[PDB]
Amino acid sequence: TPLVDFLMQLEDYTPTIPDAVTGYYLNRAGFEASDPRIIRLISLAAQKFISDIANDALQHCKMKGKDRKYTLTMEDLTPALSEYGINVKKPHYFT
Amino acid sequence: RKRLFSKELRCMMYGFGDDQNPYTESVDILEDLVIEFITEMTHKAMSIGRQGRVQVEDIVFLIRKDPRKFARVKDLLTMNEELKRAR
Amino acid sequence: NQVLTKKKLQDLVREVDPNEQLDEDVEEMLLQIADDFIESVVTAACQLARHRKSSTLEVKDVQLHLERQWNMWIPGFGSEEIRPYKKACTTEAHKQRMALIRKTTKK
Amino acid sequence: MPKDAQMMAQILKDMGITEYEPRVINQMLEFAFRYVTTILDDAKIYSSHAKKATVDADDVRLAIQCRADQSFTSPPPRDFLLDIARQRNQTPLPLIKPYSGPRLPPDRYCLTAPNYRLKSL
Amino acid sequence: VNLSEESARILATNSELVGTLTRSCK
Amino acid sequence: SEEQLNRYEMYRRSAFPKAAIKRLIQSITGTSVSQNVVIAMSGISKVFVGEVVEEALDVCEKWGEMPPLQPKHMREAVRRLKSKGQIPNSKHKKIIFF
Repeated sequence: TPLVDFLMQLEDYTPTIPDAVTGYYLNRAGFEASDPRIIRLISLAAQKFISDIANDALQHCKMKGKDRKYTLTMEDLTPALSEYGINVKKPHYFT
Repeated sequence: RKRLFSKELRCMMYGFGDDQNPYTESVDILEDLVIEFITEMTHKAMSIGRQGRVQVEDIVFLIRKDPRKFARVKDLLTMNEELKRAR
Repeated sequence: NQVLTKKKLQDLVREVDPNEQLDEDVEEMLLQIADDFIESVVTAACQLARHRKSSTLEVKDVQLHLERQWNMWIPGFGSEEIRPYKKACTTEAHKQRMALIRKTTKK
Repeated sequence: MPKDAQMMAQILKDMGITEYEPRVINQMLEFAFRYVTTILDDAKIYSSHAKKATVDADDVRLAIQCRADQSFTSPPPRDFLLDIARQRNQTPLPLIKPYSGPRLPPDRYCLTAPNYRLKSL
Repeated sequence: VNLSEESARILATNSELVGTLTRSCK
Repeated sequence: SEEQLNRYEMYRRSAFPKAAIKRLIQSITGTSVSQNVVIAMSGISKVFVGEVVEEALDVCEKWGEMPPLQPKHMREAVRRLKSKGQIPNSKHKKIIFF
């Protein structure tokens, strides 16, 4: 069982998102998470998604060439979000 | 449009297990797929990196997610550098 | 005058998992979904054709509705060579208003 | 306050909204910027499909109408909800068995299930 | 000169072996 | 054997010609590309053909048909590849949150 094998590997990884934060957002979604390994798997999936978006943004920033400190500006996050299903469109210069 | 990949694609399908004599309609589907793939990659490459220029670096970022294609690009570039050095 | 005939649909289920049946309700609903998809695609393509000031539905505007909305590329038909992709037609008024956001920010 | 945030407070005041959060006007200007730059997105796809130079008004008129079905789909109309009801409202009400305990649907429509969990080995 | 004539011999045999008859399908 | 050695010969020696893809890419950019672009773009498209034919022969082996590849196994090949995100379409603005 791939999911069971992944849970066995997880029996070591601790996610950045705490269990009370994830265990609350499952409560608004419709269930109280009894087993504290399901909370861990969902938190790890969310952490992977955020990390991938941020790393794609960092790669665009590194490609533009400035090489000392990388600022998470909207010019690097907005093309990095469109590869997934997040399409932001922020205005400028309100007349 | 005519078919610019009619004879080349029949050697490639034989290379991946199809037949020595594939069907013309199947060769046509494969040719259309290849043209669409090249066009999509070229537009994304023009958007990413230097606007209006398609470079090897942009192509490599675009293919980074898929393992089989990324490995082939790296191998071809390294082998090309080695052949230039041998010459 | 029906387009799907409950034997082509049954083989569409047999090609996925041959030990699987549909119920009468599921079969009727699948036929209804097919009919609705055909109607929507045809109406949108016809509106694009009316827009090209033409009276013939070509395959170039059944392409543009399925790609943009339904995420479908039907391969074996072929198109004309796509024109050189215009990247940014940023106008002068945007080049001078966005050159005021930076003028206040650093100076 | 720009001239379109001074007009966004007038629109909410014209409705039954007298007390709103001040973050709302910053939100209703991001929606109004995302909408016109999505209509003009589709109005540039349709100008090149008819192979014209500029974006005319008949392109924007199509781009408005061809994204009122997916971006802003509607609740069902009154002529459809009447026909669905008046065939549902014609079958009679069934009778009730005298002693059936908890009255519930069949077991494939309820949420009563053995509801397992993993052995924490 | 050796690279110029030998390049077309990898492709000339790719028109004699594969694809002798042309087929079609309903 | 004697067919595996002929098939391995066609798996390696076959390629799209560089004189046509450099004509094909430059009709999309407008000005010019480089030789190391055409070398890579001719190589990814061979992997992509090998992504379809190796998977269209999985469609044919799943159903009850033989090695000759009908277009039924080829439209199904693009359908299964697109559901795993392998076939990129830059004209469908997708949305994951609903």
